[PDB]
Amino acid sequence: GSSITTPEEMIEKAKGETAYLPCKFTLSPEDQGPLDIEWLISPADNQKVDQVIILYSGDKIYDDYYPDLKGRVHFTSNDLKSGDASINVTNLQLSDIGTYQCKVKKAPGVANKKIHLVVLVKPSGA
Repeated sequence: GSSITTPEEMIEKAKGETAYLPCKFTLSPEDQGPLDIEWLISPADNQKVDQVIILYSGDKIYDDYYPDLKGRVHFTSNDLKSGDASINVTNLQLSDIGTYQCKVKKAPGVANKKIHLVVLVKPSGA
């Protein structure tokens, strides 16, 4: 019933650099529910596991408003209503490491895909 491109994913970027996370949800006359996007992160290095950091609901893109990863996990899509729910992480870092879950909620089709953020070693940057 649902349709999502690149579900399970792994992204590796240099610390301090922005890590792009692509999410493309399919559109259909059926998807009459409000457009929604969600991102959970589980830091392998940190004690944290599965926590909300960036979301997009009610036309409000949440990332900077969200304490978790505020100011970084920014949707590169300036027109998410086009099916693009992608968010990139600004100013990467070692603690940013951790599995990411991209879930686009749009009735009657909830989209969910995996994105693992891996940070390569490089100068501070953060």
